[PDB]
Amino acid sequence: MEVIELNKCTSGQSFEVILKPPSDPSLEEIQKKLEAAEERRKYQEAELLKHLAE
Amino acid sequence: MRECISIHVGQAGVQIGNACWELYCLEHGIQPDGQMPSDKTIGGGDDSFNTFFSETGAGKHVPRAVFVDLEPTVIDEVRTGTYRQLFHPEQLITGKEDAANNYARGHYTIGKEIIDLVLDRIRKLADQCTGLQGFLVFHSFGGGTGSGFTSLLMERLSVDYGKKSKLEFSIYPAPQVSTAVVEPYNSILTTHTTLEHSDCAFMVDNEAIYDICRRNLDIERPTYTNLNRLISQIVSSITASLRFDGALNVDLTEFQTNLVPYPRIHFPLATYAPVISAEKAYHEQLSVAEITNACFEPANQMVKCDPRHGKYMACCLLYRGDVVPKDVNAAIATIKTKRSIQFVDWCPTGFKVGINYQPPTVVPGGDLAKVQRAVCMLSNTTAIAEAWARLDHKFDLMYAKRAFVHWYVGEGMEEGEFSEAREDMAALEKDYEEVGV
Amino acid sequence: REIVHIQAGQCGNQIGAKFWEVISDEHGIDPTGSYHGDSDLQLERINVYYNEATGNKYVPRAILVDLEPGTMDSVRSGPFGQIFRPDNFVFGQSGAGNNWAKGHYTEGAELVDSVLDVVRKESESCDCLQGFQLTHSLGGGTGSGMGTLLISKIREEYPDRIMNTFSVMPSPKVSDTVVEPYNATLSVHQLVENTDETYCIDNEALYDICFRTLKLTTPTYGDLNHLVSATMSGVTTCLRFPGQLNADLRKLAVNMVPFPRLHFFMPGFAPLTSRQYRALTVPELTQQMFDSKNMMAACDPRHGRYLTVAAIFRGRMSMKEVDEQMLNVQNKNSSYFVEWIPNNVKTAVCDIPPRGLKMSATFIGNSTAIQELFKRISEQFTAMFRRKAFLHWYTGEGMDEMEFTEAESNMNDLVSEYQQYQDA
Amino acid sequence: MYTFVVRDENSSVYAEVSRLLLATGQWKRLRKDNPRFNLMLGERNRLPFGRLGHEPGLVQLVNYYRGADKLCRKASLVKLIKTSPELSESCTWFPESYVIYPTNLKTDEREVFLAAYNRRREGREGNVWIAKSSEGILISSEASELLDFIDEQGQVHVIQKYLEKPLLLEPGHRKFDIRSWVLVDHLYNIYLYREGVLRTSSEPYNSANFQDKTCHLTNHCIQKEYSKNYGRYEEGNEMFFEEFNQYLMDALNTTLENSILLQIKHIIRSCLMCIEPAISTKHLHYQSFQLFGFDFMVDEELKVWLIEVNGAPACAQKLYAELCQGIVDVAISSVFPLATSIFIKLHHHHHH
Ligand SMILES: Nc1nc2c(ncn2[C@@H]2O[C@H](COP(=O)(O)OP(=O)(O)OP(=O)(O)O)[C@@H](O)[C@H]2O)c(=O)[nH]1
Ligand SMILES: COc1cc(-c2cccc3nc(-c4cccc5c4ccn5C)[nH]c23)cc(OC)c1OC
Ligand SMILES: Nc1nc2c(ncn2[C@@H]2O[C@H](COP(=O)(O)OP(=O)(O)O)[C@@H](O)[C@H]2O)c(=O)[nH]1
Ligand SMILES: [Ca+2]
Ligand SMILES: [Cl-]
Ligand SMILES: [Mg+2]
Ligand SMILES: [Mg+2]
Repeated sequence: MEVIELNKCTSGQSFEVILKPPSDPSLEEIQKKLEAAEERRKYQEAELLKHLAE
Repeated sequence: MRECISIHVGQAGVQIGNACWELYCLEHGIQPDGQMPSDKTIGGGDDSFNTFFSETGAGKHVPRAVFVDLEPTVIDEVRTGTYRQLFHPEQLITGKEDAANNYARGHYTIGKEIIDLVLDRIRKLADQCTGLQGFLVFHSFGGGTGSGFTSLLMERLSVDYGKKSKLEFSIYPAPQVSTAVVEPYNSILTTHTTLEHSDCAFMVDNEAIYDICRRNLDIERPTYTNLNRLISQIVSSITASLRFDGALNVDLTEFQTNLVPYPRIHFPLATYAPVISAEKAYHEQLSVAEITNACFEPANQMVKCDPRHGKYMACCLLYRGDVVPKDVNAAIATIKTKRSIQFVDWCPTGFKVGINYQPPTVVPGGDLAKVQRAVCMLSNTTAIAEAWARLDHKFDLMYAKRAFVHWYVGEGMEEGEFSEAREDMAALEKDYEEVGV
Repeated sequence: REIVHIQAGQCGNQIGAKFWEVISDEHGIDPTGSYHGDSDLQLERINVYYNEATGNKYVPRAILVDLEPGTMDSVRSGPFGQIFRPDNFVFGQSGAGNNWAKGHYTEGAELVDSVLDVVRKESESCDCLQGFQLTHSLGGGTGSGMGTLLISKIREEYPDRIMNTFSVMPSPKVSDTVVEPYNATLSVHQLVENTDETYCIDNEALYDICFRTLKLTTPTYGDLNHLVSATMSGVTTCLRFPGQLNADLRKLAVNMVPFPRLHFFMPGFAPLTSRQYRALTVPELTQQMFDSKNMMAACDPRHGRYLTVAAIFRGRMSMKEVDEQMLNVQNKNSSYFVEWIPNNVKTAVCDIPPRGLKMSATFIGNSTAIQELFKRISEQFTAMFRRKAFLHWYTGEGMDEMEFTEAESNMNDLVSEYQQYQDA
Repeated sequence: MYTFVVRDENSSVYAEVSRLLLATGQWKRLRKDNPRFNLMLGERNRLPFGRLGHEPGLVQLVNYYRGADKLCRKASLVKLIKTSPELSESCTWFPESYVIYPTNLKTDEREVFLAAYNRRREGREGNVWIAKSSEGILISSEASELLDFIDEQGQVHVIQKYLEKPLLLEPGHRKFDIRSWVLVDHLYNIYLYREGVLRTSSEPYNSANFQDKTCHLTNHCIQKEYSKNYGRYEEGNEMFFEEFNQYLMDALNTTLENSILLQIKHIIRSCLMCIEPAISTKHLHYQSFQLFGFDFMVDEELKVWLIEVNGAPACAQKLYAELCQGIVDVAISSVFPLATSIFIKLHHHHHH
């Protein structure tokens, strides 16, 4: 059980104990996705208002 | 010194953010109006606490925080709160109508109308940073804002701040305190879109925190305030190494270095001990050995799961209070011979230890007693995948009938994003089982 | 936030009046709209249903609609008659003769734009309108025919707001005319298309309750409306009182409605009250509120399965005990809750109890057993329609038989939809 | 009224347990995928332990111990005994055994198996070995018969010392093994069922042709079909304890308790106490119990050897009634009370 890399300060200390050794898409793509979905919404609204107009 | 910006999204992220910043001020001796008398350098500095607070010429110490909710009731209580002076109005951002427990409404519909404003208020904080490490992101899985808007924010932060690290603190949904039947849907959806944008994520199961407050604080029905003061103790344990002198987990990159060897498996289990009622008349203070052993009881974990039936990839012990290395090592030695702790073949069997001599600070009138030593263990074990299995199963039951799906399609989401998200989760569950079995 | 309330026709205005009387008594507001209460809890959410007037007077955000003046003259003369904005009384002189066609196509069409003007004037005065609630019967002409016409127009002008109805179903046991199945079938087709949540209030059930458990031998409409206003108070509790759950119709809809057309809810109330002193225990509230005899829609819950349930407990009690009891009925009768919607039962508590009771519970169930209500209406419809009986009242207003055939088909479809998930 | 679910319909023992529970009038069975159960009688393969104990308002209990497969698969048991200090390489009651994968797939131990195999025809001693996997068995005196055989199939086998000097019952000069049923409850009490069975051979034992494997393998299946004399001496090739006891009294001047049962209890307790820290549910959010079948051999010196542990055993048909009733009493009613014990509790606290 080996204790290594011990560092001490007035606030505390740290160290490491070893028991055993080893055995992003664009802004353009995001704005497009957000507006494809906005288009799908405004389509669905238009189909409703067309249904209410009938 | 390098600054870190904290971002709180939705009800859960904002109310937990409140608890954390309350606790931070108590720990650094910062008063509700922002004055820190012990800060002898007026108007600036580059101390470790300056990672989380900035300074103004009048000596006010201002959190590097952004609060975001799509409805104003929750953040209004921040603006009228005990710590109203602490935060600058530009950092509190509200909409008028919320995401209605709907990931698609928070992501697509309402997200598009507020995202640029939020990235602008974020950039003003970043502009006051000589060196930005990245972000700590607080949110729920289950809310429409917490899930939907967060995933949108995380995508763009990758774009605007590509080399910065991003850490999550994520509230996993539990029926005992739950707000929506569709929380499994939202959880899967936000996990699928956020995965590649998160370097390290600490999951808190509201189930585990609830039962910890019932069993160990003898609170019959815990409130959000009970839950969040315990959560903020854990978060404070995890962040202390960014706010205090030390040599372990000193910047955000070390968290991925020390906790996350595989980037997709970036969900370390947190375990915290001891939790003691303030109404307990007589309490026998627990030793280094007893609290370290307690880090291997499932009843103290932030997510109930059984680490005996998984494998470890990394383990950190963060102690607070009267602890010295000799006693830690005596404690580890004994625990190794009495407990099942197996690492993956390609990792060292070992513990990274951090000690801070100041014991945990308690909130007055809180439910947590003062203790002379506490520990928070961060272990990346494959046993946490049990919570992905629970979530995915609930998702499968509803989605097999397309129950509630129409609410998402109606906001412009395509049904196929459901199955894409669910297949990503299917990959994640098997990644865990490859590593761990 | 703000909800705009509309009450149409005779039944709609009589129940709507009682509702505003009951909940204004709860919130401390007197007939002149002046506050006179104890707690500040009464007014934290007062704005969901009330506008604040000069001198901090509170006036219901309520519009009153009829095609004749009779009922609304009696509302104006009733207990809280002066609490309503006088400009919000919109009425014709013709009446609708219990005729859906007159309410929807001729007499009603003439008056409807006048109603929308008052709705618009109420909407544009709301910081953030969340939606509308309508009280009406389905068996007459104004509430049924014009009421659904208003719902169509309101959706056209506010397609992204929530539409919520309290809908009284006709019953031959409490019947004004033979054409009620016609009017109700025509109305249901509209409701399934254009509302987000409909509380199905069956005059059948209300009579049986008044008869068998309240032991009132000849129930008047007044006795029926006591049950309705008590139930309406209960279902709107979270809309009116401070709680850890917000006054949110949309979040309710999202959690109650897994499929868009299946938004017809079976309400229930406990303890069943008449115009008594013994404390009800939380175990008693819970068992009674789920009792088929406390259901306001004459459907046996054991004949279908619960998709979702919302439960609202009122009064001073152990939420630990409420939680235990709620979890108890679910685990004790897990057969009747669909297993493919996890955790489909949600409970809310509010410390403020209704007048006259120290403890009550209100039940809101989305059961597939509601199909029994629609089959019952369908069989009554078909018994007359197969002989085209009484159709001339409708064809005389421009309607064609085809429109009846379509309305009957769409309601039978709705019945099949419910049957599909009762076996899924 | 308690609730339960059945997820293994191919289970003789829990079929009867399922039926006995409803007869109480205080247990109602739910559909297989209803999650609002108190009790899960689960599947044998990939039982979803991670979904248990997260239903508020329900104490939940399952009829299997997560992790108990380490005992109940031949390769793992070998691995477990050698590697654990509480079993140790120095373990007097397990036949010498070795893990060997086919070369189709390549740790493996066939290197160290050779090392002892050679001191065995060096040293003159009987070098007969068995080979089997978790149907397909081989008993040969020369190793390449063994390793050849396992190359031929695709799964990992174990080579184990074949006990060349077994105890033979007379009349018959015939082999047998002993099966013992063990119930571990949620409290990790270890219960031995008072009744075991001897699975006898119908064939006289023969140490010259290890190829006709019906006097060599005591299995109930291999005996009713491929054997001349199935049922000659004992009904169903099943000798029970009262008879086997009186035989030991008449023929060998001993009892079953002294000569054999103390060893059996010592073995059961040592195995289960070894794995207890790894499988115990004492502070878990759900709870476990499990029925085990331990299989033993007895050599001529009356020394007991453990051959394997079965994690999903069937019972002897005469014994289902009493044993399954026992399971309900101490493993189920233990947790969910309804409105002369057939078990011996295995407990020993020697101080040193
Ligand atoms: N621990 C904890 N969990 C919370 C808190 N607030 C909400 N939650 C959990 O978060 C989930 C609901 O998400 P919210 O954050 O409330 O919803 P939201 O992000 O505001 O999004 P909206 O749908 O627009 O309201 C549920 O699982 C709640 O139990 C909190 O203060 N503390
Ligand atoms: C339950 O009572 C009510 C609840 C709510 C309400 C308000 C905000 C978030 C909510 N999340 C749920 C909820 C969560 C989980 C399951 C649920 C519901 C509802 C039915 N199930 C199966 N409910 C909410 C609003 C109400 O009025 C508008 C109301 O009164 C009927
Ligand atoms: N519960 C209840 N039902 C009513 C009341 N008044 C009328 N009804 C029922 O409503 C239907 C008649 O509709 P009504 O409102 O009188 O006609 P409208 O004026 O054209 O809308 C019949 O089914 C009546 O039984 C009432 O005060 N309470
Ligand atoms: Ca300074
Ligand atoms: Cl960058
Ligand atoms: Mg919110
Ligand atoms: Mg009338």
